[PDB]
Amino acid sequence: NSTAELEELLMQRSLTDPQLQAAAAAAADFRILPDATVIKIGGQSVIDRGRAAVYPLVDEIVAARKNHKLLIGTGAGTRARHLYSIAAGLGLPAGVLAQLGSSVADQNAAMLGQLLAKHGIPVVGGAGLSAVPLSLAEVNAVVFSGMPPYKLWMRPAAEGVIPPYRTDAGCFLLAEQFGCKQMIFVKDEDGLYTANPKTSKDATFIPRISVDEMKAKGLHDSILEFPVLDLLQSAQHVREVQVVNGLVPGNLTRALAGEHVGTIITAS
Amino acid sequence: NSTAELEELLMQRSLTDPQLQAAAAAAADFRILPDATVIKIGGQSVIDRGRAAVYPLVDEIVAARKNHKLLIGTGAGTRARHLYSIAAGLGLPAGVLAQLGSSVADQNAAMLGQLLAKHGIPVVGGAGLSAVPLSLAEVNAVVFSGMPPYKLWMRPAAEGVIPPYRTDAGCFLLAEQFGCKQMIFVKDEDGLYTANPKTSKDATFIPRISVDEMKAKGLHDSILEFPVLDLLQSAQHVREVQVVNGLVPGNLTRALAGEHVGTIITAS
Amino acid sequence: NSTAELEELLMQRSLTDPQLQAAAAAAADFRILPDATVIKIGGQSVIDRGRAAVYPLVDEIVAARKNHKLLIGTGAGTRARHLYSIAAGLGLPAGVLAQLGSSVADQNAAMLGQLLAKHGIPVVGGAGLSAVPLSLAEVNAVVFSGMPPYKLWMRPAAEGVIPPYRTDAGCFLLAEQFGCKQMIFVKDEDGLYTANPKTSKDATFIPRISVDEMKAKGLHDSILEFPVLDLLQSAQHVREVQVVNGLVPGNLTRALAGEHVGTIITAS
Amino acid sequence: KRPIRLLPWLQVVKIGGRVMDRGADAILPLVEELRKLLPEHRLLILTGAGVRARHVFSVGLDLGLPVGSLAPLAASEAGQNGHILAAMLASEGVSYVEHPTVADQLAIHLSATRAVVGSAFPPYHHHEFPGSRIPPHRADTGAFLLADAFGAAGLTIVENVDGIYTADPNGPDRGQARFLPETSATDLAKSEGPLPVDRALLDVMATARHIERVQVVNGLVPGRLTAALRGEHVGTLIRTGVRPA
Amino acid sequence: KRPIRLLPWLQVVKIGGRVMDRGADAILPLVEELRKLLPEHRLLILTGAGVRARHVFSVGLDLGLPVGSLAPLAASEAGQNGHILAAMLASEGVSYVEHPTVADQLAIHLSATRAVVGSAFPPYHHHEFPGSRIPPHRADTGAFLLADAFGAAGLTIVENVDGIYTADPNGPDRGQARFLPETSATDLAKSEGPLPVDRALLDVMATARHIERVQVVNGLVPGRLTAALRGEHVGTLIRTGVRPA
Amino acid sequence: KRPIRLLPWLQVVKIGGRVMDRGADAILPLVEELRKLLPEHRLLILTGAGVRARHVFSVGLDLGLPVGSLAPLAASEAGQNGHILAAMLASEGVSYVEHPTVADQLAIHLSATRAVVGSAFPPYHHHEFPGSRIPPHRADTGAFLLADAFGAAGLTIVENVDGIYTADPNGPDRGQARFLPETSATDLAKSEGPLPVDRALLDVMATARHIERVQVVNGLVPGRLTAALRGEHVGTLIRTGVRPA
Ligand SMILES: Nc1ncnc2c1ncn2[C@@H]1O[C@H](COP(=O)(O)OP(=O)(O)OP(=O)(O)O)[C@@H](O)[C@H]1O
Ligand SMILES: Nc1ncnc2c1ncn2[C@@H]1O[C@H](COP(=O)(O)OP(=O)(O)OP(=O)(O)O)[C@@H](O)[C@H]1O
Ligand SMILES: Nc1ncnc2c1ncn2[C@@H]1O[C@H](COP(=O)(O)OP(=O)(O)OP(=O)(O)O)[C@@H](O)[C@H]1O
Ligand SMILES: Nc1ncnc2c1ncn2[C@@H]1O[C@H](COP(=O)(O)OP(=O)(O)OP(=O)(O)O)[C@@H](O)[C@H]1O
Ligand SMILES: Nc1ncnc2c1ncn2[C@@H]1O[C@H](COP(=O)(O)OP(=O)(O)OP(=O)(O)O)[C@@H](O)[C@H]1O
Ligand SMILES: Nc1ncnc2c1ncn2[C@@H]1O[C@H](COP(=O)(O)OP(=O)(O)OP(=O)(O)O)[C@@H](O)[C@H]1O
Ligand SMILES: [Mg+2]
Ligand SMILES: [Mg+2]
Ligand SMILES: [Mg+2]
Ligand SMILES: [Mo]
Ligand SMILES: [Mo]
Ligand SMILES: [Mo]
Ligand SMILES: [Mo]
Ligand SMILES: [Mo]
Ligand SMILES: [Mo]
Ligand SMILES: [Mo]
Ligand SMILES: [Mo]
Ligand SMILES: [Mo]
Ligand SMILES: [Mo]
Ligand SMILES: [Mo]
Ligand SMILES: [Mo]
Ligand SMILES: [Mo]
Ligand SMILES: [Mo]
Ligand SMILES: [Mo]
Ligand SMILES: [Mo]
Ligand SMILES: [Mo]
Ligand SMILES: [Mo]
Ligand SMILES: [Mo]
Ligand SMILES: [Mo]
Ligand SMILES: [Mo]
Ligand SMILES: [Mo]
Ligand SMILES: [Mo]
Ligand SMILES: [Mo]
Ligand SMILES: [Mo]
Ligand SMILES: [Mo]
Ligand SMILES: [Mo]
Ligand SMILES: [Mo]
Ligand SMILES: [Mo]
Ligand SMILES: [Mo]
Ligand SMILES: [Mo]
Ligand SMILES: [Mo]
Ligand SMILES: [Mo]
Ligand SMILES: [Mo]
Ligand SMILES: [Mo]
Ligand SMILES: [Mo]
Ligand SMILES: [Mo]
Ligand SMILES: [Mo]
Ligand SMILES: [Mo]
Ligand SMILES: [Mo]
Ligand SMILES: [Mo]
Ligand SMILES: [Mo]
Ligand SMILES: [Mo]
Ligand SMILES: [Mo]
Ligand SMILES: [Mo]
Ligand SMILES: [Mo]
Ligand SMILES: [Mo]
Ligand SMILES: [Mo]
Ligand SMILES: [Mo]
Ligand SMILES: [Mo]
Ligand SMILES: [Mo]
Ligand SMILES: [Mo]
Ligand SMILES: [Mo]
Ligand SMILES: [Mo]
Ligand SMILES: [Mo]
Ligand SMILES: [Mo]
Ligand SMILES: [Mo]
Repeated sequence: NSTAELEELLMQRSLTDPQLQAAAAAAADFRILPDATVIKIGGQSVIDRGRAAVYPLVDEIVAARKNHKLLIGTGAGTRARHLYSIAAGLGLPAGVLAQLGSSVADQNAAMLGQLLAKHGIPVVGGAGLSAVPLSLAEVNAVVFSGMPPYKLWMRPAAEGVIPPYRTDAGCFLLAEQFGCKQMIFVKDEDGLYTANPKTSKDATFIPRISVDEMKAKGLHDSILEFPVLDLLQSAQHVREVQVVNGLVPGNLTRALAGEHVGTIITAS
Repeated sequence: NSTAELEELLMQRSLTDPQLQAAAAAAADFRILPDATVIKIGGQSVIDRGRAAVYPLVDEIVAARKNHKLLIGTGAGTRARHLYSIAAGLGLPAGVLAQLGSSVADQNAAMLGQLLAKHGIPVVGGAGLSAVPLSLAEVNAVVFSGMPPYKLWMRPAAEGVIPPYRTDAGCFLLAEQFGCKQMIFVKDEDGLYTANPKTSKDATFIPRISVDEMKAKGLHDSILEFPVLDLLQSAQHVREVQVVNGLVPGNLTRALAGEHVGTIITAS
Repeated sequence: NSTAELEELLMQRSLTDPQLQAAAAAAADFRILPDATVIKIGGQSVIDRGRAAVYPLVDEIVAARKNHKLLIGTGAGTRARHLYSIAAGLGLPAGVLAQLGSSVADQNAAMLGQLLAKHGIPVVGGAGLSAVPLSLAEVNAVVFSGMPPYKLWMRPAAEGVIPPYRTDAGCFLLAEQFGCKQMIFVKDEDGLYTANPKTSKDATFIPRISVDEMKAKGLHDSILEFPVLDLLQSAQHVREVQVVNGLVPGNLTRALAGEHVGTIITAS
Repeated sequence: KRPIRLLPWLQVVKIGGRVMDRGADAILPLVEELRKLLPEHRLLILTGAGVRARHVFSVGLDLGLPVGSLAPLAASEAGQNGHILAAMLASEGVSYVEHPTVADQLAIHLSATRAVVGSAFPPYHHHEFPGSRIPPHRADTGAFLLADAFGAAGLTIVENVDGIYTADPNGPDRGQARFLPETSATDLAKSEGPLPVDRALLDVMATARHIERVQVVNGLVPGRLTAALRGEHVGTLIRTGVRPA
Repeated sequence: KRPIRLLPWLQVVKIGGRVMDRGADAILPLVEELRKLLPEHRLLILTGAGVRARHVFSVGLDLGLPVGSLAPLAASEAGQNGHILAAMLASEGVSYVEHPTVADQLAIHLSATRAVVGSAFPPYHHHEFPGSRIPPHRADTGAFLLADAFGAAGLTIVENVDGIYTADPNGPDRGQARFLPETSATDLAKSEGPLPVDRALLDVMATARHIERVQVVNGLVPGRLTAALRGEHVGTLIRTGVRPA
Repeated sequence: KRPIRLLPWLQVVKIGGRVMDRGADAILPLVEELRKLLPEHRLLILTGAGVRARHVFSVGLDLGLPVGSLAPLAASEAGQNGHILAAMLASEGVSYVEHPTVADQLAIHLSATRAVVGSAFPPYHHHEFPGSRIPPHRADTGAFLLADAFGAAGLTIVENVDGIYTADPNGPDRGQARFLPETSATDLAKSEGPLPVDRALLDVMATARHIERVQVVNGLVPGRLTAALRGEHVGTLIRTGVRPA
């Protein structure tokens, strides 16, 4: 392998050529924001619950940014489920639903950002390259809206019109693209169980599991979007994720400190 | 009152229902930028006068931001009066005039911002949520254009087509929305008088007055836009305003220090 | 001369009137960003060369911003030459080519900005008035795309359809407009020679030369866009420029320290 | 004189967010009715917000947010309803257009195509007026401000009820609710109970320059919108107080 | 070969800011003339800045601001004049369009409607050329750069005077001012006195590829614009130096 | 049921970036063919990226940049090709439109004019999927996602070769390359060699709801695009697996 070999292949073959694909894979790997952690604040699981859930997390974020650089993405939640129900009932396709869901993640980012503004933490577009706020001890964090950009170009699921890449995928891919050190999903359960804990009384807690193991037990579409598990297996930079309960005081803070709260889901 | 009572009303009634309106009024009251002061720099009264008026105020702003967080809005002035005269003479409605006036406040914000740029103070859109600049000792201030966003949706006055909500109202409402601690209008007279001091030789200075008292003496449309006095009476957060002469050296600085220069106009 | 004389002329004459033009020339001269240096990083000469050229310059920029405020503009390079060849062959005019070249300078700004993001240095639009980043020791530099804004309104050259104002002119005019203290073009040769050093074996190095002298020797369109030399002669603020080799380690750093590396080209 | 009419040939139609909330059962017949109206009128169709704005108010009020924060959050739900409605009309050449496009380029867009859809909320945003914790300038109000500023030929409000009653026809006192075929903005302004239209609508009617009447009709009954756009009396007429020059 | 014409069927009309400054007395007859021209031509109407730009120059120069600061501030006044003119033509399907729309989507917009209005200033902005403290690339120049880049069928400049004279016909030496029915850009370029057109216009004429002549006509006399758009000689013709292939 | 078709009367045409790279010799005949198609079809013309994206990949990979960085950099080259093609069609009323305009306002734009041009790349950007260092969702894929989401009447891919062969017809093993008049996405998906279409195209074909077939034709042979838009078999047909309801 050489630049020369790569540049020659890049000029002379289709991008679909295996020989080109292989030469590209040997390229150097730059991490753009290696010291940042991406956190997703759930829409239905946290922000829709209002002050009792949101205020303690705002306090944790303010405290945590003293020691940790954070990119904080928002989920969507019940208003997006309502838009999806109306639009699916009209026969609209996944790409149209995708656009509708973005608006709800943006509302949630605005609400969280307004609670954080006096603390110096902005809502931004372009979180991964928010170079200035992330370089300042006075700031050290930004808020972003967690939907991906695909919108009308969203790939549909194999069945139905609900967009399969939503705010879990949006936040995950930002962590992956920017080469961040850690990805934490903040939800309303302690982590992953052997079945949905809201519905099953004797579900058993799982502290640590691989994607293959989850699939083998049918946990593909439980506490995370199933397509995220597949993105995770293909990821170059973020090869595990942690799922924690944001309703437990200090849980986010503890996860940022390296405590093994919640569930760790590994690519392999 | 309860969340539950409120959420039930919000789902089951029109927003026009008195019972819903009352339940909403009992909600908590978050101040987004409580430590900031909003200042309006007059268009006709200050910026149109050029260097002799503007340069000393730029120096005061630079000095003041060491101790005080500032949102500095611009007025419009003679070029907006010219656009209003041309457009009113064509029979155009208030909503079209409103858009024209915004451009002039923006010109003035650009000019002021260029004098402040080397001092680290930016012109921004979204001043109230300009979290980053307002959290930095090196900055601690922003400039914004003072017109409100209503544009074609401007409510007209009872008579004529001049937009009734202009840069005094724009700046005031930003102070009110963001829960700022203080609103100072910087003009070219010492404060409010019993009649227009430019026209009446024996007008008497008024250090302090309520909106009701102003109305009773016919000072509704004197040194402030009259609709601002009505907004002030309805305000949740900013219940008084101070009007000062920006042509007097150090007057703005003194007002920020708590000196009772100029006139204080109270909601009640 | 007086404001009064100027304001009267400005109201009563055409802007083409010599008497008005002369009165305007007597106006005060404010420098907006006097402590900044504008640097152009060449497209073909540097960024197109990849890691071996770019990585050491990224390190120099990171180190240099500790002591020097920088506005770093990008060139375009081989992809713009390709677009110009395709579009010129179709008979498209200079204004259409101008728009195409901008996209390539923007790609290059994105690539450089991604390498700088973890160091706190943003890619911006509006570099000259990037008040916040330029006021912070943690930042002190921004990256911008070096094409001018003219686009479809580009004035063509006397012959052919290649836009005559490209990234050398874009960066130069930003330095001039903002009253910056220094303009450094970073290319792939040590400076100006008596002939193109890539083509002539015995070209002689020129440490210092005026624009008139360059013209008299036929160096009008050698290492800088020829129209830049003419802009330089008309400039109010930046009356000389320095051309340096960015492929020599530390050369940019040395130029910022006042070392007379490369060539200094003077307006007079 | 009163200001000139900018778009005298325009008809403005505001569709209630609560009509859109009913989903396909309400939306499909409305869409078929609008399709048949495209050759007859030059339409600006503006959507309100409906129940999702009540949810964002619930969250935002629980977080303590001021009325200027809540205004754009509600407006977003009206914009989403507009994107839904426009998608259903896309095959007829209809798209959603943004507020700046409505404000500055409506004439070219209604030359390009027969109707466009936009959000009925006005861009008051963080400059919403204080006093109530609920944003006062909502969809009915935004739609009226536009129709009147343009000097449009009409504004028709399409609701989930027959028109205005003396009490909420779906509420506690619904047995004493009597239908009002005709009313004036001033008479409505002096009553205290709930209405199917923003109270701010009555205020902008008082300062109006062109629109003399606004009809509120039931969009759940096919043909009422079509009748109202021809001036037929099929719901509640609200007289604004404006008179001919 | 010279570059191709992009929009060979386009007519470009630049309206002086000082014509707009005269208000309704000048604007209403101009609007009625433009209305009657809509079925005859495909028009890009571009407005200049006029007296408000002189005021912003007065303030900006007093604050010491450089020429690149003054350029966008003047341009804003040309944009406002364009919004005013477009509002008067809204009922005919005409709207103001922004510079990026002019530069990239004019063809679709002139398919949608018969004319659009834009700002005549070019987006030189902070990259305005240095030398003079007054921005050189102003409305006449911007309009010509566009008309020539598009390869338009013409550019007509609508002024508050009959055309170009040997001295300012409203100035100190107005008694010796003689009317020039025809002139060339090169002859004008070598004179020193004031003109009713930007001096930079003469420079962009020298590098022009398509437009062979530009007529300056009095917009205060009804019918001169209509005549000029038919090639009739009713003001001053300026020969650019371009010749047919 | 499957989702409704939004724009059932639309034809989508993707023009390969490598066709545009051939310059005037390829572009001028293509432009003349497209001009003649304007009265026949309602066209969304989408351009791919071609060789300049290979250069930006070379630089970006040498700088170590991740796949999400490379995606928008390649997309830019497809946008530039679209601006070039649109300029050549400007005199026919055709302009380039941006992605948000394609996504939300295509219906009004195709009411205003007969065709518009856009970038074929989808806005995956920094959220491009990881795995390969080369962005997987490229121009063929973006064009198909749009055509299928709109429920368009077709998508035709205009290439610099006759269609799909069993090996690269311009590569090392070109002597054993055999032409495939017809194939299915599933059969293609299981092969390993290079193709003239994105591999991701085959994946989005598997989840497609409307488009049943996509034809790949040689844009260097005049008349093949015109024939393909009439359903004539002149290149390689790719069956997506979608069947009629
Ligand atoms: N096996 C499982 N273990 C744990 N939680 C599960 C499991 N299966 C399902 N869940 C449920 O998934 C929910 C998380 O999904 P939810 O959509 O609430 O998250 P979110 O991040 O809030 O999404 P959005 O942010 O877009 O609303 C949990 O509340 C939990 O009830
Ligand atoms: N009773 C009064 N007391 C004091 N000042 C008064 C009174 N009545 C009228 N004024 C006048 O109102 C003027 C302030 O209005 P003006 O429009 O100049 O302020 P501005 O903030 O400069 O507005 P804009 O900023 O949009 O130009 C003062 O110059 C003063 O002459
Ligand atoms: N007399 C000369 N002295 C020095 N260099 C010269 C001379 N004449 C021509 N050059 C050439 O000009 C080149 C610089 O132009 P080039 O376009 O590479 O710069 P750039 O800043 O990289 O442009 P862009 O950034 O848009 O690619 C040098 O590589 C050098 O070969
Ligand atoms: N006096 C009244 N007459 C008729 N309806 C009333 C009255 N008072 C309250 N209502 C209620 O108003 C409801 C209409 O709700 P509302 O006006 O909030 O919805 P909308 O107009 O669809 O929403 P949006 O304002 O977001 O577009 C009716 O169903 C009825 O229950
Ligand atoms: N040689 C000349 N011939 C004719 N008019 C002249 C000449 N010299 C100066 N002028 C003046 O130019 C004036 C026109 O002013 P000017 O060209 O600035 O306005 P405009 O073109 O309307 O403005 P803008 O350039 O902003 O559109 C005429 O009224 C006349 O007084
Ligand atoms: N199996 C195959 N059948 C046909 N062409 C092939 C095959 N494998 C590789 N190719 C090559 O694909 C080339 C087309 O290149 P490619 O698909 O990258 O360009 P494009 O579609 O114009 O670019 P873009 O995807 O940016 O629009 C053909 O010229 C051919 O050499
Ligand atoms: Mg209602
Ligand atoms: Mg003139
Ligand atoms: Mg291909
Ligand atoms: Mo958006
Ligand atoms: Mo957005
Ligand atoms: Mo916001
Ligand atoms: Mo925001
Ligand atoms: Mo930002
Ligand atoms: Mo920004
Ligand atoms: Mo945005
Ligand atoms: Mo966005
Ligand atoms: Mo955006
Ligand atoms: Mo970005
Ligand atoms: Mo961005
Ligand atoms: Mo930022
Ligand atoms: Mo920034
Ligand atoms: Mo604006
Ligand atoms: Mo703006
Ligand atoms: Mo600015
Ligand atoms: Mo600015
Ligand atoms: Mo900003
Ligand atoms: Mo921003
Ligand atoms: Mo803006
Ligand atoms: Mo704006
Ligand atoms: Mo904006
Ligand atoms: Mo904002
Ligand atoms: Mo904003
Ligand atoms: Mo900011
Ligand atoms: Mo910033
Ligand atoms: Mo920011
Ligand atoms: Mo751009
Ligand atoms: Mo851009
Ligand atoms: Mo970027
Ligand atoms: Mo960026
Ligand atoms: Mo920025
Ligand atoms: Mo920004
Ligand atoms: Mo920013
Ligand atoms: Mo931009
Ligand atoms: Mo831009
Ligand atoms: Mo822009
Ligand atoms: Mo700016
Ligand atoms: Mo900007
Ligand atoms: Mo910035
Ligand atoms: Mo900023
Ligand atoms: Mo837009
Ligand atoms: Mo827009
Ligand atoms: Mo705007
Ligand atoms: Mo826009
Ligand atoms: Mo804007
Ligand atoms: Mo726009
Ligand atoms: Mo735009
Ligand atoms: Mo732009
Ligand atoms: Mo735009
Ligand atoms: Mo842009
Ligand atoms: Mo745009
Ligand atoms: Mo746009
Ligand atoms: Mo967007
Ligand atoms: Mo836009
Ligand atoms: Mo946006
Ligand atoms: Mo736009």
